[PDB]
Amino acid sequence: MKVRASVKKLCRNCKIVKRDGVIRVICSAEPKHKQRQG
Amino acid sequence: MIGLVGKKVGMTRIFTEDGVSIPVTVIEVEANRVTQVKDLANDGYRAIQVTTGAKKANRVTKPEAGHFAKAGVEAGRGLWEFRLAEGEEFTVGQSISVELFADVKKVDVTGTSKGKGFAGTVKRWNFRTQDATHGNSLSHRVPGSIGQNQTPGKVFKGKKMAGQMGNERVTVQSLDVVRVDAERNLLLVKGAVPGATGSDLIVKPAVK
Amino acid sequence: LWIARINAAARQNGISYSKFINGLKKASVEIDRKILADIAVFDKVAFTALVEKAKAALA
Amino acid sequence: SRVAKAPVVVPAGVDVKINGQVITIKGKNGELTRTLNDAVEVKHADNTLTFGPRDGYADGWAQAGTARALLNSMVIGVTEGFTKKLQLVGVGYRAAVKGNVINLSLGFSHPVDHQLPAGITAECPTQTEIVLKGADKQVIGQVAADLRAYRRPEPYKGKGVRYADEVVRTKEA
Amino acid sequence: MKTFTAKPETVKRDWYVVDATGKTLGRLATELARRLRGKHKAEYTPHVDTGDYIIVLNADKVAVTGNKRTDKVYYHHTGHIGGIKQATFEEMIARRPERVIEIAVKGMLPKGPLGRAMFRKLKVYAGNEHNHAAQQPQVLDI
RNA sequence: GCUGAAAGCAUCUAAGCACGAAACUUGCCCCGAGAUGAGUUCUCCCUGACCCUUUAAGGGUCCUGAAGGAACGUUGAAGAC
RNA sequence: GAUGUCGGCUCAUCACAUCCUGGGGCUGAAGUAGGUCCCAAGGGUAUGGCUGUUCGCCAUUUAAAGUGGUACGCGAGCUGG
RNA sequence: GUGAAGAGGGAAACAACCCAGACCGCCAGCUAAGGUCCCAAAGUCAUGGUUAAGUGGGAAACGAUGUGGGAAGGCCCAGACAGCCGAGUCGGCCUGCGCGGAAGAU
Repeated sequence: MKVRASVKKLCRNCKIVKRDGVIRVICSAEPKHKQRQG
Repeated sequence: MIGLVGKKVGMTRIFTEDGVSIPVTVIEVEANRVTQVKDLANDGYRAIQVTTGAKKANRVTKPEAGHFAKAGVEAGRGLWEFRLAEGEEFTVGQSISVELFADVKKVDVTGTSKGKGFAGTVKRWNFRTQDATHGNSLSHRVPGSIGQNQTPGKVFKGKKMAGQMGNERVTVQSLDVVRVDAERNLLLVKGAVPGATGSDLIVKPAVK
Repeated sequence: LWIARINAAARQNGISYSKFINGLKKASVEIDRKILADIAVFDKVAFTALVEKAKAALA
Repeated sequence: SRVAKAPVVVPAGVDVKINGQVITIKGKNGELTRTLNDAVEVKHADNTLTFGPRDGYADGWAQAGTARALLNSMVIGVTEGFTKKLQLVGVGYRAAVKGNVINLSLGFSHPVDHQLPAGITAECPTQTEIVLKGADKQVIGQVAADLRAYRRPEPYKGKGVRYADEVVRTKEA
Repeated sequence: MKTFTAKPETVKRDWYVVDATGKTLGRLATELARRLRGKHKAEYTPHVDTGDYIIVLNADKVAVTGNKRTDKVYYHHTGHIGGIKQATFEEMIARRPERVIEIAVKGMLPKGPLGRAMFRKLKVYAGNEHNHAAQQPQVLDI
């Protein structure tokens, strides 16, 4: 997982979610696209 | 479950038929007599009180005599208590003997340790000694520094220093039961236990 | 001390200190806090009468 | 909203009882009870249930949608039921069922046993299949996930416990 | 004449009983402190005690707003180096329910011998049964 | 991770439910009611006459001296005292 | 009209930007071994040759030989190169 | 301008900041700066709105379907957007309050 202060959509299969006060990116095609804001 | 109260007799060895020596401690465990049963409605917890030994009649005060006479037993040299588990019951006046430990493997033993008086840091806390030569000035077995400086400017609570050593309560755990003899009132355990010759011991089944 | 005692006395009759004093001002009474506290402790019927006059003025 | 604005029909032979915020549904396949959030109103007219928001609450419609979905699932479960299928891939991997315990050999040095909860039934047609039958969607899903978690599928060959209709990707070293 | 002053040898006091089910902690504690000190009598005197005795029932059922059931932290220190310790509101309610109201009220009283004496007139119970019926307390709705 | 809407799809979360570490609370050992919020249980001992005054948790005269403790002596694998 | 100072010895205590042991995500991760990031402060974290040396180089060990604050901790505690 | 050579009230404690210049006595009244749930004197005041972070009660470039208000655009029962019939949907601009970035030694 990538811990960054700038979280973006990298391809067309990514989605942005808000879980427990944290913004995350989840991808259903590439495991490398998983991001977490922190 | 419950335990018993005994006296320390000494130490010896047992030889085995295959060529081994086992160092054992000999404990004399006479019969223990129930003096009071404490329950949950009147006291708040479940326990029994027991006595053992003998004591001369001219040294027994009237309150103690009345306490013994209510139960109906003769006087001993003390009173001890043991907490009860769920499903254990005893009755006033009953006697308990060493054969309770017939099928037990390991025990825990509690006693009072030998006294040493005032002791230093080398003996009490294993501090290291400074040099004996090379120019030392009156500081060989002394402790050294005990703090830092203006910050914090005090000595922390719990610092290791000199004082009284020994003469306190000690438990030892998980000792093998080498032998139980009922016709003689003897329990032989393997190893060593705290105290001196002629002291009171408490023996319980192992908790671990 | 006087002000605290007056507040306690008035809240038992059903008003607060600030409103009580405003009502006395609008009714043109000129008794001071020392006398008011003395009366509140030693004579209660008169204090009820004063509270009633203040309430009438405010109404 | 758009989901809560469709009533749920109760097929013949299903009994519904409403008491305050507690709802009970009974039928041929069994019994199911629930307690709803304190923001919804449920009304039963002749053959359908309808859900709506109460007054004074700021999130009535979302709660209504959730409740509608839950009751629809209960209605289907109390009559027809639910099924799950599991598959095993590998060499030396197998499963068996006795009573309410599933014994799995999955390449470990010790046996693995799993004890089913109340209300779920299991069976094995072949040594390398499991079928679960039940009436509660959440519990059936939880049991399936639990069984999966023992030895998850891997990305170099695919060995492990997987779902029936799951696609597992692979890559090369 | 001089201003009136109360005398501890002749002061009246009364017994009250209160229930704390579903009530806000601070908004109950204020009233408790006020009536313990005696700010509700015209005989109020700063250097004398003029308050009442109060019994509190159902202390394991007070209420807090927001996320305070899990996020309010109580701290203390043991006197030994490194001995800082903490607990949460849930843990306090699970172990020692009365300590909660007791701390809340204690923080709201004067500091000194007289405040310590005032604190002694507070009885807090975790259940719904007291054993002080020989004093005949009156029901107080706060 | 399961079920699930706001957002007819999807979603571990907003309503509900399950796992998860030598860190946290316990379980093991030692101290501990001056815990002035000074706690509980069992046993033992004391059952006489009068005066005064400013009248009360008052002062005094004769008879009586329990349970127990302390002091002294011979001492201890207890101890600077 | 005075707050003794470099290294060494004896004795310590705190933070986490974690050296070892514990729990996880990604990998250009087949296995054994690795690379990078997240959580985690309970315990444990070398003996010698040279030099006044802290450092440093060297020889042989260890699961590992952590980086910093405390008057560059500590001379009414020692030494005096 | 103040302190030095100036006391009194407020800012928790705080020469130089805000209010204000002490001849002596009073158990009288009105106000300034600042305040009115308890420590601690005085509104648990009245009306209309916002925040869910204990933000209020520490801090940036940058990132995000958090949530209020305003003015215009494209498509829409000549059946639109998402999925396999029936009421709306899509993308920008201006503005109010919040979230992340955010690690230290008794």
